[PDB]
Amino acid sequence: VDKSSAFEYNKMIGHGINMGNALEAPVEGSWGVYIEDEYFKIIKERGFDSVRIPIRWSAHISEKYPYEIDKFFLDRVKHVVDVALKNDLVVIINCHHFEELYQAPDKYGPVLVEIWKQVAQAFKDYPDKLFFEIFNEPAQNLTPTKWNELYPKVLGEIRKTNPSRIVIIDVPNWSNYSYVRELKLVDDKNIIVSFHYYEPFNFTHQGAEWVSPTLPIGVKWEGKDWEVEQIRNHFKYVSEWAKKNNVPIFLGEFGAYSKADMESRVKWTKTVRRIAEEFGFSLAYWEFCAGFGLYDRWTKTWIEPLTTSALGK
Repeated sequence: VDKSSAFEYNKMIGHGINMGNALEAPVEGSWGVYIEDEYFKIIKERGFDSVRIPIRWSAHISEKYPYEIDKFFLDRVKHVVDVALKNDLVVIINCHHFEELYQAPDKYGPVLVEIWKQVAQAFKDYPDKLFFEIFNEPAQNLTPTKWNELYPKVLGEIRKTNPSRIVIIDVPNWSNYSYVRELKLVDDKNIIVSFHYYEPFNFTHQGAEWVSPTLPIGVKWEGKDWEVEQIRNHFKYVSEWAKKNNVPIFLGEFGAYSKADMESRVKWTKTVRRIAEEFGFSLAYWEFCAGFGLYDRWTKTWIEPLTTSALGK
């Protein structure tokens, strides 16, 4: 029973949840969400194993080299992580929503390296229950190629201070399932690869005003043999590649937006969980409250059976 370390750490992610629309906003709360300590207890009591925390480090750094992080902000992230670990959740912190890196990777890649030099340094003595994730959803000008060039440089820096901490490596092109074969891996034993699933996109993002063009509402997802096979076909592809490259998978985001009808969301969400499970992917639902939310902040109650769809109990 010599098992791969990466793979055992990936099992610890289990069924997770994203803490969305909070620290990846310009300023925390400016989008409608502010992380409250109680959130993590609430998440733990419902049965989730882990929480994934989007953080826009790039909005809280110095204009001049080496791009030091505003201490208040780093103190704030340290608080939030402490509170999540206090509640026995495995905790993933990333870099998220670095607009400039998407536009000019050659220039801003070195800012991400720096950012992570400081984050790896501050978190170096944290228990192994805290995982890092270099960057969320490379895309646009941060091509598969540049990502394959950038992420190892950041990895190298993190590894100076955190020699074995799990680092999660996102698939490029928005982490879409089909870009898995474009990711070039490194000889590191403590890495996990992550994709995000939102197909059919015209279903999961119906009515999303932030998509251009914005998509029509009233699009169903009905659990039909042909519908389940689309997803199974997608995942089996990710699984075959992960197996040949000896790497574990974390489905870092999946969710359907609240403008889709509830029945389809409950069905779609359940199916993705189930298929993610069958292929031994860990998973994390997007997101806790807000527009794809499982948890209703007004009533202080989970939304059901959707939450069961996402969690499986």
